[PDB]
Amino acid sequence: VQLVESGGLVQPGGSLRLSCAASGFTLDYYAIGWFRQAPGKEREGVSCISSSGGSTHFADSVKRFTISRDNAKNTVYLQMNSLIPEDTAVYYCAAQSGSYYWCGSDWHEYEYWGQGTQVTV
Amino acid sequence: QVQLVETGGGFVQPGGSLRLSCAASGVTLDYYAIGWFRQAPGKEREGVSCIGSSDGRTYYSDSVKGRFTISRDNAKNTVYLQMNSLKPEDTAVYYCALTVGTYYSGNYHYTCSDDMDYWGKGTQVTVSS
Amino acid sequence: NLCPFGEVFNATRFASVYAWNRKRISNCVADYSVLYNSASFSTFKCYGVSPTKLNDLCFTNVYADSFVIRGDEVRQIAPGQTGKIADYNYKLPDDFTGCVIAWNSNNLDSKVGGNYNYLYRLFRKSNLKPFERDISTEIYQAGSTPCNGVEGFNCYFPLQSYGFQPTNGVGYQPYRVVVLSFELLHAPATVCGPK
Ligand SMILES: *[C@@H]1O[C@H](CO)[C@@H](O[C@@H]2O[C@H](CO)[C@@H](O)[C@H](O)[C@H]2NC(C)=O)[C@H](O)[C@H]1NC(C)=O
Repeated sequence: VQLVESGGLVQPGGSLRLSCAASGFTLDYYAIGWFRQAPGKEREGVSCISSSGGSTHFADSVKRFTISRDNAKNTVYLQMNSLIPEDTAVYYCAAQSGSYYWCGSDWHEYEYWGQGTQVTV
Repeated sequence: QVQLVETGGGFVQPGGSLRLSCAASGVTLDYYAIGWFRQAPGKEREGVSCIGSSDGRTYYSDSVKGRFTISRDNAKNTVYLQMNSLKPEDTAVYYCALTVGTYYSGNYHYTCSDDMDYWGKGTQVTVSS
Repeated sequence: NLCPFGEVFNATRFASVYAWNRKRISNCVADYSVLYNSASFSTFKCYGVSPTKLNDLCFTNVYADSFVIRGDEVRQIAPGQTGKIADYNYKLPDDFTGCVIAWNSNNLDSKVGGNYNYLYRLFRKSNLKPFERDISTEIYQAGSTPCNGVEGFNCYFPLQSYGFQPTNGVGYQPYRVVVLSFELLHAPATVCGPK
């Protein structure tokens, strides 16, 4: 049971795409959230996709970002556009089995965590 | 953000006395136990004394046999350990600790076990000739 | 004849986990979709069944156990777990069939100064068997010396208040938990979905 992120330098105005692919379990029933942490700042919620497929954006910044899931490939994608230097951080995907529409902004409530991939702008 | 600060340690001759102080700040719980523990060199930490916030009830380890007294000043948020008839066996770092109290079936219960919610950094007590 | 899930999930007060409450649910129509098709539950984990298809299932009885624990402890309400809660308070069997549902209740169950009414068993001589409930309050002898009815070092009152405060970190906040056990007995079903 594992989460593996991929897709992280780039400079302002560019686009990057991050993927979270899971092993050892099926991600259909899980909500997947992306959290990021910059040096010297708190860990912050980026975006989340519920088991239903609904999208929620947490950071007022990214409200420029899109999130999607491919149940068939057991993966989730975060599309980052119009990159800025304030978007430099370690990005994490996390999985939690909640109710159908649940997507929580608080990282403490998520069971499963990826390894984390650095995005530098 | 509870913080516990122990003061009052130092050196004393066998048979002498010391009064330690545990100054608590940031305590937001209404009911809690405060304990004094000690760790002698090379040995595991052990409880010395326990006091309950609401009524000042106390208990002691068997090692203390009547020579130590724990007490609280509520107006200063400070708990004291008066240590009399000190012996070389008493040499140790003394820690104070705070942990949440318990309400059950109309009464409060206070327990200082080896696991406490918050710990001070400790103060050295040395009993020597 | 709808099943009274509201009485369970929306009860004003919940039990302490050491004295966890069980409600038998029988002879009614169960609409589980009101639970699953919501954004309300940070934990909604089913064992042996699919959450999307609960309304297709028929059981002789459904048991709804409910109680409050800390957020960091919700993971112990699962088959095969260990820790103070699974070991000493509420134990699920390896072959559990049912759903574990939980949600943060800081808005109802924390209090300035601490809410002391929710307790858990902190000391016990041996682990609970699945679905065992222990409400005894004997002094726990942690060392070799008998306690003889007096509390002290190594002689502990066995229950502990959480003392929830609204400023606690989320891992230390209260979570309400409902465990639905689906009884698999070869007998006439009395709890079926609407269909
Ligand atoms: C327990 O809570 C409420 C009681 O008001 C029931 O309904 C929820 O709240 C409003 C009221 O219509 C609506 O959003 C939904 O009906 C419920 N919320 C969500 C997020 O679905 C709720 O159904 C009750 N739970 C039961 C009966 O199991």
